[PDB]
Amino acid sequence: ADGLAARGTFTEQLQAQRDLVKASDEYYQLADKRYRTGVDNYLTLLDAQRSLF
Amino acid sequence: VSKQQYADANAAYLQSKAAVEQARINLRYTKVLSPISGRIGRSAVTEGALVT
Repeated sequence: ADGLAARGTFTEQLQAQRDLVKASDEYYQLADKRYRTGVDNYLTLLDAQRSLF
Repeated sequence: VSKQQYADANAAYLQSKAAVEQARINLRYTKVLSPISGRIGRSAVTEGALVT
């Protein structure tokens, strides 16, 4: 019964984690575009790159 | 630092240099200069005369 509960929960918990990862990746991509246009410095690119992984 | 902040700092520097040139020309007006070379007459005003 504990195994069935873990099976019923982990597939949704990992989906939530994957959505979090892809949201952070879109954040990093927009920050990289904003860096290479020249608006921001390298520090607030590196912090978003850090938050990504 | 970003290129935008460098552009803003360079603009502020050029603007302050234009302001100090605007002050330098007003300092140059306080010692009046002969605009042409030639024979001068007598001075219609002396020391102590307030001019505007």
